Amino acid sequence: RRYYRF
Repeated sequence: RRYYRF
């Protein structure tokens, strides 16, 4: 989402 791969 708003991090790593999300």
